[PDB]
Amino acid sequence: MIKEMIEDFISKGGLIFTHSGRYTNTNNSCFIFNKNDIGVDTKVDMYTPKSAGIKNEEGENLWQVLNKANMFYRIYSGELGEELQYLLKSCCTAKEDVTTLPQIYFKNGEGYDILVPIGNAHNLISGTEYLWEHKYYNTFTQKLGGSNPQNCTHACNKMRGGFKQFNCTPPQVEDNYNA
Amino acid sequence: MRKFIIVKNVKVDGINAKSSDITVGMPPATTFCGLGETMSIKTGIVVKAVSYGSVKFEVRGSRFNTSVTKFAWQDRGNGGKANNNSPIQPKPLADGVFTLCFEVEWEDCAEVLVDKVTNFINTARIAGGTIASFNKPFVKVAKDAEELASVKNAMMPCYVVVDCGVEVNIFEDAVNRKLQPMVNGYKKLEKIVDNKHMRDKFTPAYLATPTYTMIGYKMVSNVDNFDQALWQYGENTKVKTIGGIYND
Amino acid sequence: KLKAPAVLAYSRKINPTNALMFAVNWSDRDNTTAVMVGTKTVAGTQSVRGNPNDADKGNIQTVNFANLPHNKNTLLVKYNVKFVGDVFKAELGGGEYSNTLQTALENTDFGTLAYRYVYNIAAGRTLWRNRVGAESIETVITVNDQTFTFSDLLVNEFDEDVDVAEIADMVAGVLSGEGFVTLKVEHYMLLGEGSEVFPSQEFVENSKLSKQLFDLNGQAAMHDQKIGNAIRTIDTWYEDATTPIAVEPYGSVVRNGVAYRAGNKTDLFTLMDGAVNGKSLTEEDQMFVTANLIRGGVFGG
Amino acid sequence: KLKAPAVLAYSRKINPTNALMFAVNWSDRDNTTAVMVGTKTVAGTQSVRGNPNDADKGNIQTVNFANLPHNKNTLLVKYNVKFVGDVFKAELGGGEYSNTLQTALENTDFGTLAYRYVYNIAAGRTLWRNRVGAESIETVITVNDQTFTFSDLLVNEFDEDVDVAEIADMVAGVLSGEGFVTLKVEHYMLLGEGSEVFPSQEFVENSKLSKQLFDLNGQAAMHDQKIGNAIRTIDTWYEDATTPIAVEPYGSVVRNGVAYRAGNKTDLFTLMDGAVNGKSLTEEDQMFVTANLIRGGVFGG
Repeated sequence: MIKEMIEDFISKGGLIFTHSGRYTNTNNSCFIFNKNDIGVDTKVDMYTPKSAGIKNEEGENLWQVLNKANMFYRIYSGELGEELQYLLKSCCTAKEDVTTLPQIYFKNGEGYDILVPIGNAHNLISGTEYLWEHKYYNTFTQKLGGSNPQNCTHACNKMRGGFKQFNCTPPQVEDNYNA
Repeated sequence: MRKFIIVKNVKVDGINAKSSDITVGMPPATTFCGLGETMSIKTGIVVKAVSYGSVKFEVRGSRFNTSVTKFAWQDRGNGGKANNNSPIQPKPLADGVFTLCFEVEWEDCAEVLVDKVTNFINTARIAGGTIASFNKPFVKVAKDAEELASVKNAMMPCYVVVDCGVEVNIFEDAVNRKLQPMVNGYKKLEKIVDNKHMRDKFTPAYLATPTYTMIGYKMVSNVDNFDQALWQYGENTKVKTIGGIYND
Repeated sequence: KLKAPAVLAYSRKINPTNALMFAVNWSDRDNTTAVMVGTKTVAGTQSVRGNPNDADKGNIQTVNFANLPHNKNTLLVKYNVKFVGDVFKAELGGGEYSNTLQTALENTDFGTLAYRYVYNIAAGRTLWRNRVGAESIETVITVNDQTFTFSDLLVNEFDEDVDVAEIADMVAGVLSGEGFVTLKVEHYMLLGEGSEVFPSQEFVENSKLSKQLFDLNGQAAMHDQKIGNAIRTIDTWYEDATTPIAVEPYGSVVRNGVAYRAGNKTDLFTLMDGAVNGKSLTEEDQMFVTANLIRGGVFGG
Repeated sequence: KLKAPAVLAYSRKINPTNALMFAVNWSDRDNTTAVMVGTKTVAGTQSVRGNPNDADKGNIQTVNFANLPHNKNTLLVKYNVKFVGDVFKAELGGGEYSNTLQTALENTDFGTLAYRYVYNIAAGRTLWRNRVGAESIETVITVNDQTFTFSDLLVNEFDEDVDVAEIADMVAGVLSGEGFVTLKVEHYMLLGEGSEVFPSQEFVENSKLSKQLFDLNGQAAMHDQKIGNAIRTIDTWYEDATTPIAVEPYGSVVRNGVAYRAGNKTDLFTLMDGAVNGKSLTEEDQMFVTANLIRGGVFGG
């Protein structure tokens, strides 16, 4: 109903994050939480060791709980109490590490700036969900992990549809003609 | 505007197509900006306008799951397991033939600049690529805006990249108008406190994320006015066009 | 104190290009043609160990092939390679640690490295399965507007050669701090008439085909990585196991699944720390530790 | 205990070219013309087993045909064969299993295998069912600038001949450790004026055509493994069934659905295990094993 998932997530080593470099290198363990991304229609991601989770005896899945009625936001308003929000947020501790990340130098008027580009999971989720309903077979696909990909994320495990990559190939100039 | 140097049919090999975690294909213009500022700091000339074109571009592989490179053991954590099936780390590559057209102002000579720019190009990289063969760069002269069309009659044929604008947000607009995204710049989010493993101990460390803009690949003759294809550095680490919104 | 850096990088000193493949006649070398790829079908049984029961089933498959035309007898493999200097200049990480290795190095003989690299290029080790069955293999190399014609053979029984010494000395001088030198490799071979040709493969998620060939606008070509691996096989610096292997830290090739240079006191990072803390070592190992440094890459962890 | 390695790959030794088909007369064999492919349509009833009900419809298809012109009455099938020696070394892996297997081997006779191979080449068995309804055939084979002409009968039931003896001796000599030898063949055929031919067929996905044909730039031809399967059909070395079959582990022919050399005490793998650690083999099995080694493949895993 309300608690059991919450205490199951807390007792086991669960963590919430939105930007991570694991899609580039699996060896990194840097996780940070950003303030700006809180919103009604922003997507998040979670990690637990062994990627076990729990299974309902009646039969339930992780995806459905996020988008049914938004119960945790419905309690966020303060109808039932304010204690549980702090209870949940207290487990979100961020770690910093830059090893095995690219460095890019960028020019800003007079001077330099060093940057480390990172990806967003919400972009992937939105793109896949919006393209999966229009029957647009104009993308590549790729699976992470490799030999043992089920221990990395549930994305390779459960939804076999595949990720969507934009085809940025421009047309070529046909030779032996004016154009 | 006084002097333009043009290099055509530049063969680049083994381009790293994984620009980001979601964008694979044409490299972003931020690498062009970085190479331009590197040329500015190395040669010593301030450059304002940047132009480039696409001639050939082939991605290694097929319609999906293009190419995978076998990576071997290069870390000091091996010795027992380092005898079979090194980790995979999927990263596709590509091949291409491009061209460049740059503006330069210099009045001490006319050919020493060609010498040094050729020397620098001979020892450069293109998004992980490698220059294979290139034509001899040639020089063009321009004076002001009305005669600018002359240059479009000087270096045909190629494609051009033009801005068209976005309405509210691109999540559905990109599919609706069936154009291609591209990373116009980076937006800073927080500051990296640690200064241990950086390549420098004085440059400030910031964390940023890409921002997406709309560009389109068309014919030069189909472009009514050329100023839509100029790139100028803007406020908040952005790049803008001189002509603004496209209109008929 | 003197903690080993977990981040260090070095530039790719040797840059090979995409090898391109052509069909040309032995005596009509003015006119050449490209080799296409095409696609065909095969139908063979299953030869799987320990499966007597499944020997009565067929199997239809589709693969790409490549070979000389009906009337041609010469294979032409041509490409360009570039050697650059700037050694011992870190490109990502390290400002006061590379010099500490430099004051130990510069006692090695770069001439030997250049001799071995040019010998590998000239002999033809860059072509793996193309040399099986060819009676005549020769090359012509044009560098700095001067040309040399090599008919080198006998990759075994290494002997000193004085005809190739000049280019080896030139490039060796180039490595110890200079600009760039470009070499054009134009291997000619006379494998036969209509015989098969072996261009580089690439693997894809299970698709309509089962053996895809590398194509560059309707023409077979070889990957850069394989040529680069051909360039850097000089490692003859252990007491046995002739027919040397490629050079890399923890040097062991997975292709045949051998494990050489294991944790038996012969590695890369195990050396300099014991050299600075204690006495120096033989001249053999400076050779190896600079060889794998010349190849670019990121080292650390 | 000497377990078989994880990977043991052998490269093939008999490489045939990709055959080609032309049309000539019986006296002007100097000039040749090609054989095109084209296309056409067919229509007919649906006659299958135990289906009287669906015999009311007429199915129309489009097929691909091939036949001689109306002014030629001779078929010219030409290709080349290459025998490459240096047997008994695995291409992938193998330092102790392969070496011990070799030391056990090279006690058999290469002359018998070479003789049977050259007889299969000369008898015309490499020419598949175009030979039905043939008046008279001849084979012209050229080696070392020496030509030999055959009008040989008895495709099966290997007899004794002197014309193939020296070629068999040469092949046996080059097969017991040597370089390579090349043969060029010019099979001539007298089907008749306007008769049809039979090149290979493709199995493609659901396209417009219903029976495709193999072609090189629009020219009927045969794959270079049907010829390979025709060359190495010498396996006369089991309990019965003269008119032998090819050489492969778990000796099988899919067109009949019967798999000889099953788990009945005779097999490549069991005999190899006996040879590598145990007693010796008989005359038949040793040469069967080395003949199977002549063909490439993968073993172990």
